[PDB]
Amino acid sequence: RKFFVGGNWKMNGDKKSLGELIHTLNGAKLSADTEVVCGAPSIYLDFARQKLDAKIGVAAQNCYKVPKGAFTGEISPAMIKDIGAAWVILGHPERRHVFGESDELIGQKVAHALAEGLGVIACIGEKLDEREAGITEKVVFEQTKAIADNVKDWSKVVLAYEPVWAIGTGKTATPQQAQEVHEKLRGWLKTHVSDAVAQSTRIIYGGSVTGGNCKELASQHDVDGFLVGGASLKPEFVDIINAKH
Amino acid sequence: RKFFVGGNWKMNGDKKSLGELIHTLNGAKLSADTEVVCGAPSIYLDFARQKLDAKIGVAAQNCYKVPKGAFTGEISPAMIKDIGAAWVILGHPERRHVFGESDELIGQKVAHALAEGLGVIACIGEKLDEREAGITEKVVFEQTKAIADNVKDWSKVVLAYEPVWAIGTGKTATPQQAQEVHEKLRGWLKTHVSDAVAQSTRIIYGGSVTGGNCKELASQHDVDGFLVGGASLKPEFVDIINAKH
Repeated sequence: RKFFVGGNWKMNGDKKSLGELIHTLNGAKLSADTEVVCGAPSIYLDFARQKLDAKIGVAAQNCYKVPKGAFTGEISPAMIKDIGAAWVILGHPERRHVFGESDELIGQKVAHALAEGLGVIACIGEKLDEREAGITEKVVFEQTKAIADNVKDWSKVVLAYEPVWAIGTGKTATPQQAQEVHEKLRGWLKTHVSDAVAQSTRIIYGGSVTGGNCKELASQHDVDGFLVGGASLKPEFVDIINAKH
Repeated sequence: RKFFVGGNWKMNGDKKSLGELIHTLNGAKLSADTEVVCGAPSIYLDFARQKLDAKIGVAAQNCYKVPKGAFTGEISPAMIKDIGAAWVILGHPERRHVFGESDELIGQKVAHALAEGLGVIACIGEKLDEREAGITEKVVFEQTKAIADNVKDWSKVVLAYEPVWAIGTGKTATPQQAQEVHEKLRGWLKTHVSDAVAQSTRIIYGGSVTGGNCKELASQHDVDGFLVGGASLKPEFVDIINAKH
């Protein structure tokens, strides 16, 4: 399983500062063993695909569930593919809890994006109240069931565990907390899909991953990489990419 | 009061077909007395502003309420200005009824977009079961109030009445129907805001405007233009632009 780190740039940047960040990534020594994708805001998807070295992937931060139609403010897998991006992030906790996207809806978005030929970074995660109530395993199995049910070919899906209490707060999952649910997810996938899907699907972690804590998280056996938020806007994103080296 | 034709492409297009369309608009003999804007997918806004003639406005179909942050999937007024687009469409019916945007959110996004110096095409419109219950006027005044309370400067606001029973249905309002609620809107404005605002503010109609029914609606006294959807993807858009012709 090739190490995967995506940078989720969320609602950040302008053309000046993202051209500056992209020039850093392009000219930096980045490990050939790491798959790297940047999630630009939709308004700069085209410009990021035009400026980033081809070996770096571009992902869209959200997309809708049909190719075209009367849905003011949305964009589809067809437009993302037209601009030359190869990925879409779906199910992100901000889309679930701030904008109300349900499992049903993430689910049809996953199925439509895959049928259109994109890759899907599918995000699952429990809230703090659910972890303190002890039900982390039920919540996250329910969420990857809703995804897996819509997955035909797993070669294009990367699962991203992003516990909500760790997104943007500074309160990273410890390497043992991350490890435990990542091997439970791997277990879920072996019991419910197959052993072969379980062994090759990257499960990545997200939630306050920095240059200073990444190396200990990547040493864990079932952590296949990261989906980095705030630190992907920074010079230390190169160090996170290079966490196994 | 300058006649205003907005083109809302909704979630349609790709670079080849919007490229065909934009080339027609740049070539067309468009009226000197109309202000035109095109409302392009977020993913094609930079492309649409690069390629469209400078006299034609570009509008974003949605945005959020703060300038930057941890809101995966959103774009901000700062990013839209950065690209050169001068307007945003806020509170479109599809956003309210398919995507749950309440009047409190639309009201906070209007104030933010205006604080950032963009123009806003603020949308309002009743449902058919509300028209038949005899409460159009209380609905659209409720909606307009949620916007007006968040507007410190009206020179950059265009209001768009869009009865939801008329959007993409083909069931367009008669000129008499558009005119009754637009003169009601104007009067609401002169009594709850001011005479100079009411005199000044463009109130435009959308909901199945075609080149076939546009001269009759445009001859109505308080209809200052249109926000057209499906027909703005066709050569027909040029007729609607020129519609007092």
